[PDB]
Amino acid sequence: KHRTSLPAPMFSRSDFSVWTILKKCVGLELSKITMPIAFNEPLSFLQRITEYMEHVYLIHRASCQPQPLERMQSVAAFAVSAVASQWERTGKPFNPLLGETYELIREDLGFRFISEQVSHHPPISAFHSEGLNHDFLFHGSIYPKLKFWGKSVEAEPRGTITLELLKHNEAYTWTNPTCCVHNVIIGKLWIEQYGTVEILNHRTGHKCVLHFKPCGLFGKELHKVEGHIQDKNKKKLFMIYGKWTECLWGIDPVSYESTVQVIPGSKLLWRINTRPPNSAQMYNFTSFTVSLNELETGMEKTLPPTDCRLRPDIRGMENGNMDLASQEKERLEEKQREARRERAKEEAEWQTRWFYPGNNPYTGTPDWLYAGDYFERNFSDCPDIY
Amino acid sequence: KHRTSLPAPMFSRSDFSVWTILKKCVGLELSKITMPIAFNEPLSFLQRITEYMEHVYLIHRASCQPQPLERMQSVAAFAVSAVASQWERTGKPFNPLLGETYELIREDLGFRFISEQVSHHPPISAFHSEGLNHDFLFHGSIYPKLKFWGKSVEAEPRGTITLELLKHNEAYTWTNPTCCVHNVIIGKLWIEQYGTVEILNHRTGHKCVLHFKPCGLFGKELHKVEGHIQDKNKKKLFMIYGKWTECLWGIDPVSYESTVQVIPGSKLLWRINTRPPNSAQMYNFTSFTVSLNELETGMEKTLPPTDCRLRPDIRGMENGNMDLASQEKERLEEKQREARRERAKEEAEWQTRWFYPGNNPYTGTPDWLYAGDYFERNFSDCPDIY
Amino acid sequence: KHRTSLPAPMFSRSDFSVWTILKKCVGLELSKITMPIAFNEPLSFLQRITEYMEHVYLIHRASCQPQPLERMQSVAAFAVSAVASQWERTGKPFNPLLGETYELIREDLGFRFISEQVSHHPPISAFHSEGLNHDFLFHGSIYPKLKFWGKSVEAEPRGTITLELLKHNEAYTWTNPTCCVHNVIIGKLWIEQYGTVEILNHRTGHKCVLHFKPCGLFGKELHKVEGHIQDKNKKKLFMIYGKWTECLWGIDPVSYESTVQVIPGSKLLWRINTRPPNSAQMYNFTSFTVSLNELETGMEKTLPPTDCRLRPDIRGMENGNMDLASQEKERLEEKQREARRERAKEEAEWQTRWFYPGNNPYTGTPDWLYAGDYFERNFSDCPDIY
Amino acid sequence: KHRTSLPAPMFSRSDFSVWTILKKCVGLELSKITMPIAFNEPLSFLQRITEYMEHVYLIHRASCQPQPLERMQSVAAFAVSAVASQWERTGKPFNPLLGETYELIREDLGFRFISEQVSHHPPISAFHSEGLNHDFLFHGSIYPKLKFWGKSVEAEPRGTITLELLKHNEAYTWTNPTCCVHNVIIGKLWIEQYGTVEILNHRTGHKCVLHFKPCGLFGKELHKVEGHIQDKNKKKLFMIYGKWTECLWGIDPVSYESTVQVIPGSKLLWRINTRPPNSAQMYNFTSFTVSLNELETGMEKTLPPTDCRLRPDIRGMENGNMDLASQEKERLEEKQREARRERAKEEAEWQTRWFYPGNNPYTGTPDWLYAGDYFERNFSDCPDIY
Ligand SMILES: CCCCC/C=C/C/C=C/C/C=C/C/C=C/CCCC(=O)O[C@@H](COC(=O)CCCCCCCCCCCCCCCCC)COP(=O)(O)O[C@@H]1[C@H](O)[C@H](O)[C@H](OP(=O)(O)O)[C@@H](OP(=O)(O)O)[C@H]1O
Ligand SMILES: CCCCC/C=C/C/C=C/C/C=C/C/C=C/CCCC(=O)O[C@@H](COC(=O)CCCCCCCCCCCCCCCCC)COP(=O)(O)O[C@@H]1[C@H](O)[C@H](O)[C@H](OP(=O)(O)O)[C@@H](OP(=O)(O)O)[C@H]1O
Ligand SMILES: CCCCC/C=C/C/C=C/C/C=C/C/C=C/CCCC(=O)O[C@@H](COC(=O)CCCCCCCCCCCCCCCCC)COP(=O)(O)O[C@@H]1[C@H](O)[C@H](O)[C@H](OP(=O)(O)O)[C@@H](OP(=O)(O)O)[C@H]1O
Ligand SMILES: CCCCC/C=C/C/C=C/C/C=C/C/C=C/CCCC(=O)O[C@@H](COC(=O)CCCCCCCCCCCCCCCCC)COP(=O)(O)O[C@@H]1[C@H](O)[C@H](O)[C@H](OP(=O)(O)O)[C@@H](OP(=O)(O)O)[C@H]1O
Repeated sequence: KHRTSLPAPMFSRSDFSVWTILKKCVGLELSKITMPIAFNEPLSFLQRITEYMEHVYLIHRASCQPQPLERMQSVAAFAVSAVASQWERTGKPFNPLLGETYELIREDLGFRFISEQVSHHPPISAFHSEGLNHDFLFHGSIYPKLKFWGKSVEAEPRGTITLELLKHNEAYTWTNPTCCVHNVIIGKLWIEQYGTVEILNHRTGHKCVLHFKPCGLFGKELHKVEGHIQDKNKKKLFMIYGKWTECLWGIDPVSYESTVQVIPGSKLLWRINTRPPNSAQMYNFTSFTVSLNELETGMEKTLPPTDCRLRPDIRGMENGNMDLASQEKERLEEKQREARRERAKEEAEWQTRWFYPGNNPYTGTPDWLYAGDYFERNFSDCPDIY
Repeated sequence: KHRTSLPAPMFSRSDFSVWTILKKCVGLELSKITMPIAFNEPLSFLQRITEYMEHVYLIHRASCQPQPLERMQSVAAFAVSAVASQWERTGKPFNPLLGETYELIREDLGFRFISEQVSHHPPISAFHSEGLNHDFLFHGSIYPKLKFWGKSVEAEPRGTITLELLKHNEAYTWTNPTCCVHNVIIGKLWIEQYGTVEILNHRTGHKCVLHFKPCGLFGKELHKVEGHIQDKNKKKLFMIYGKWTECLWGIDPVSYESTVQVIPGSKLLWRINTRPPNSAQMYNFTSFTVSLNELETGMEKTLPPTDCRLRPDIRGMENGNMDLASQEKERLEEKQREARRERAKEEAEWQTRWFYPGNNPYTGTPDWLYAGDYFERNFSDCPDIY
Repeated sequence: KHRTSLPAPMFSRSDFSVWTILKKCVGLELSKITMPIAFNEPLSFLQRITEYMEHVYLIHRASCQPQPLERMQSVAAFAVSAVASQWERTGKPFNPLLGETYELIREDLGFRFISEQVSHHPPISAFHSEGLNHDFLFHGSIYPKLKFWGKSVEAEPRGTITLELLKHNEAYTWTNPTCCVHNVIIGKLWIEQYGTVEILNHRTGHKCVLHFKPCGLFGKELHKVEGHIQDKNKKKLFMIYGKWTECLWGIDPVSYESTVQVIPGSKLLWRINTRPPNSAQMYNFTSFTVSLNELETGMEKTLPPTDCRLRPDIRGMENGNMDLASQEKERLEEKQREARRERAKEEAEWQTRWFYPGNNPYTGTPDWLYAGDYFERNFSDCPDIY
Repeated sequence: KHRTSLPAPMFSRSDFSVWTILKKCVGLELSKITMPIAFNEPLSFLQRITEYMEHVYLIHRASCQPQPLERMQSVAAFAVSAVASQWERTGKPFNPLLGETYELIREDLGFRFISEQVSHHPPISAFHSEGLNHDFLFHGSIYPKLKFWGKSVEAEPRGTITLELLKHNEAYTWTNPTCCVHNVIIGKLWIEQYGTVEILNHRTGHKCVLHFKPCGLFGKELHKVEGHIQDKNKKKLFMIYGKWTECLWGIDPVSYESTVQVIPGSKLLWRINTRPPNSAQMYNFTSFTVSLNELETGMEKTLPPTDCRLRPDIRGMENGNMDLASQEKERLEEKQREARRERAKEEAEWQTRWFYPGNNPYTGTPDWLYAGDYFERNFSDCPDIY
């Protein structure tokens, strides 16, 4: 009736994987497959998150708007502006060590920033930023899930972003879209962003939906962003459109019915900053990106021993010495693996210095909350990671 | 104030990718990176979808239940049973050629099946199956998105599954969870399934939510499935729990409050079939899997020229000759690439023989609908793919 | 005048090799680069040397010739016949373990053979064979120096071959030509032999010069052998010509002046044996090659524990199980490396069981002489290598 | 009796090589395996030969000695000095294109030099140098046969070196020893030289034998050179000893019987030049090596279009731009392969511009003789290779 077996037995009745194939078929026995330093950029991922604050003026602008509709327009413009720096940025930020931290104080911009690499398996980065004029709280946690297949590498920054406007007693939450790096095998590396972003005003019911459109057939929808701002009863109040690599516009639904085409009567929500001319000769950094890993004058007395400005492999790549930056990275990672074994032979879990596990008080999703008192600078009992 | 440049220029001011690194650093210039045949299994992905019909008795059982609650219990058991065959199945089914088809008629099981490889970039497989006693319609489309990173390969079978119970004038829709293949680099290849499945009864409002739990820390939640069946007003009517590698149980919410632990008063929704003893020596096939690629007596007169039973590379691997199966696969793929160029130089799009693009009439999601009249067997104007 | 420096410093002022390039540029860190078992053949190199005895009838023929001229004709035919088995033999014999031995007794052919793997760094194989009728002694040592570049792999069997004709009180010495394996990268693997061989009769002054011609432009000289036999005063007495893959002819210098063209009046010195029809399905073995690794009935009681008939990885490949033959080879080599470390931590040199270092008593070249008393079979104090 | 077959058929009855294994087992299909530019040095092999003239003062010294014994002492010192520059030189000179040339005129040293890359398959470099005071002719041809196995790469500079002392009407011929580059896989790259060199005075019968000793067990014979100068009747007249990385001494055989130990009464034949302090930061070049690829002021009017000072890939590496030097090398080689195809489709052989095939008039060995009239600079009808 129906056959019960295959004509011949399996060609190889052995447990075979990649490492087994390389050992038996070719002569290569492998001991480690890691990320070569060439694909990196002189930048910690903790500092990559700090680039969200480049457009902090949109938070200042949202904090001084009277009504919730105009605040969401600036909150949506800020969330879109946070991903704009990825354009032509094909270098991968360094995977930060467990216990790594980064602080940034900018009096001229009205915020102080603190981030900590809170986990390694999986890599989790918790960040907190508060306004220096009692205006906003900006915090969250990022698990960057990298996925690769074909010609492209997807990077999904999983985690909840939280923006708390103090002077209005409200909070916004959303998630960043997926970043895609094409032509990683052959061709010119180029960046794309797609996904759906939903910003929720947790005391007014306002919700802003943003569709980062993937480039369709032949790429006619490249970088296009289209969305809307609805109220609590799903009534659309505002139409949003543009490109995250250029500008973001807004218009009322009445005029909506009546190479970004710009409808008359629309108002600008955000426009991308022009990059400095030395950007391409600088890993495509922005002006705000170069200031991130700068060791300020007299900063040796205030920084904790876990600030990535002290990290040598990033500093070595920044100075152009790949030879020792590759060896320092290998030295730092072996020390991190070595420190893990000792923490396992004594059955002791790793302690986070500045953030603690908890639930986001607006969505219930597990999050990494800021514990406070980082800037009183009690920097004993810190990890020795460098 | 803040520095405006990096101390040294970029180490390499050249557009570098993987192919460039291999060419300049090592001596290897590459022309093609494809999937080696060793990781494959003597099975088309069109036939991999046909394994959903192994537990068609659960559809027969659901079709003869009077009330919608008991039908959803068998529909949920059927959807869970469709993924059960993945256990210890670490071989990859062949990527079917554009225009490839597969039919399966089983009078003893009460269904006839037809699938067609409707696209190649991206790979899309449309399938349709109807009951031989005017009882059920089972169709859908699958885009298997493979994603790899670290030690594991994720496979997300994107697409909407549709089950139409004719004698009850209702339809169910859901999506299959993500399959994960661990230890693809080194170690023992093993399978896991996680995600959230939602089955929707489109005329009663009944919704069954199923959580394929990922194995947590140390793997205490391995293969566990937990869910519930709620009515139109989100009132939970039934509690579901078990393992997709063993059995699936059900219980009412009253007794719920009052190594699968089995609560007294629960009833079995589904139990996995035992595999034949020659399974491990058979690419871990089930009894239903071996019958898929069998060329029946006299089948040469009814099959179309695009049925994967006629496909030579699968047949060569099935007979144990990797040498010609690898060459036949390379021959078939070059012919498919060659056929694409001619279709491009004449500016002619590819025509699908048995399925057509459309919208699913229950969710509005773009789908691939069955056009009918496959089994009248008018097999001229078919593609020449072998 | 003349510049004293280069315009720019070195691109990389680091000590870089192959292992460093793979680690820094690609993600691969290597721990071992060895010979994959696919290129091997079910045959120890100790048994590869035993194939010299396939044409022992030419030694029997030389031993029963009255005059030294006709004996050199058969000694030259024997030396040429020893390399004839390489034709279409592109599999590499197993690198024998330190202390490995191989014996072959053939009463029907009139010789008993013994070989021992006397060194590993470098690999040296010493062999001795004596006639069972007090007629000849045949011994020597082989260091196979493998050299690779481009498309081909050269194999130079360094070492002095010694043939002692007892009933004539004379000895012959010579060296085998270089074997070349073409198209090891891409194309069809094929064998070639080139070099100059000089056979010296140590009590008559007779010298036979043989030129294994390399295939010239377009390969018109493929496999051609041309030489002569001169007396003590360099007077040429005999002309030799033919192909080592077919036949070897001889003619006097008078008729020489007056697709092997065969001059009338020439006489055949040697003709190659026809291979059995199952040769190509047998790693291109000869009939004499298959009998080498055969475990005779009752041979378990006479063999030493170091005879490669007991070697499991060769036996596993011979039975068609590459899976365990590759693992047994890896197991045997680790044990050999492990045994070397213990011999180093106790500052003890390795002892050879059956051969001892010495000088060849006919050329003064360092050689490996046979110590005798192998066939009294005192097989305690043998190495444990398997 | 003796078995006639193997228990199981061959594991793979397919023609398999390296390229086939990589394609079937791994996913890599290769199209070209070449030498990566990292292992190179800013230096053509034609210029590598010119470094023989660094110690031309030893030829001047030999030309002004009255007796043949003292001339051979300086000829032997010159031949040893020609290989001394290899110490710590682990970079490979560029493989020169077919038709490439290099000239060097040094009035202050008393010679003009000309070399031409006379072949490509195999690579052959013919060089000629004559004294500017009618004193010496120095010419020859070099086929550098590179052979690799294990941890080391051997380089045998095959070819006959010829030194003609005009004012004494005699000629010397010899061959350079084999160069070995250890630890090319892992470890520190270091250089060794071994072999036997025989210098023959073709009108006096004087012969100087030089043994470049390979480093023995633990390397106690590293770089040691030991030899002697015998007359026509093999009577040893002079004893030579030292290291080719330091100094070379000489002593009469009487005092010979009666960390280089220096016997009292010995006289210095040659001492190595000290390298400039910037040598290690200069690919370990000597002072004479940097002047080789220098484009002199006004040299644009006298050089032929085939002088490697005009070669761009060497110039690009010399300026520190590996990016375009690798692309220029790939561009130059494709043009050379392209030029070969056209020369084949018209059935036209390649013409050598300045050297012609012939026999060395002192040994009869096939050589490449200098045709003269290079320095009349009739540089039309030259190849277009750049
Ligand atoms: C343009 C980019 C292509 C190269 C991909 C770049 C590959 C990544 C390169 C990594 C560096 C060196 C590789 C060394 C690793 C050895 C493993 C080789 C695996 C293979 O390498 O990796 C893939 C791309 O997926 C990757 O990520 C695979 C990542 C796997 C990493 C190791 C994991 C184990 C290997 C396989 C996993 C087995 C588990 C699967 C089980 C799942 C079900 C249970 C080949 O792709 P695929 O299977 O989809 O093959 C198409 C197809 O053959 C089609 O038919 C097109 O045909 P068509 O368009 O001509 O019509 C083609 O097009 P094309 O190559 O001409 O461009 C081409 O795309
Ligand atoms: C157990 C499996 C590990 C091997 C991964 C297996 C890798 C796949 C093997 C393919 C076959 C041969 C590879 C040939 C291809 C050459 C490219 C090499 C890329 C690399 O190979 O691929 C990865 C795994 O992601 C892969 O898929 C990468 C796929 C990329 C394919 C080619 C695409 C271009 C290459 C990079 C893309 C650059 C674009 C990125 C841009 C994104 C932002 C804009 C290394 O991983 P990673 O970056 O996360 O490195 C950790 C880390 O170093 C950690 O620190 C742990 O440290 P720790 O646990 O010791 O604490 C470690 O652990 P471990 O290795 O000891 O196990 C280890 O996991
Ligand atoms: C047909 C076979 C070619 C492939 C060789 C096959 C290479 C072996 C394959 C091994 C498996 C995978 C390789 C992975 C190892 C990475 C190292 C890559 C080194 C390279 O791979 O290895 C060679 C062949 O020498 C080998 O053995 C090298 C063995 C080295 C092994 C590792 C040792 C370190 C690497 C270099 C040593 C550096 C030390 C040198 C110092 C000496 C002086 C002090 C390329 O050859 P080469 O330098 O002579 O390059 C010509 C040339 O470029 C010409 O110009 C023709 O040009 P043309 O005829 O077109 O006119 C071309 O012809 P073609 O390739 O089109 O056929 C082609 O032959
Ligand atoms: C230190 C350097 C070792 C790595 C060699 C470096 C290898 C070159 C690396 C190239 C770059 C990447 C390789 C990719 C190419 C794939 C082919 C792999 C072939 C293999 O790779 O290449 C060799 C070294 O010969 C090479 O040149 C081979 C060049 C071949 C190139 C491609 C040609 C086809 C491949 C094989 C040719 C088949 C034809 C043979 C036929 C001849 C007879 C008719 C392994 O050596 P081998 O056979 O002698 O193996 C010993 C042994 O296993 C011993 O037993 C020691 O044992 P023990 O000392 O522990 O006692 C060990 O010692 P160790 O490795 O621990 O150091 C170790 O040396």
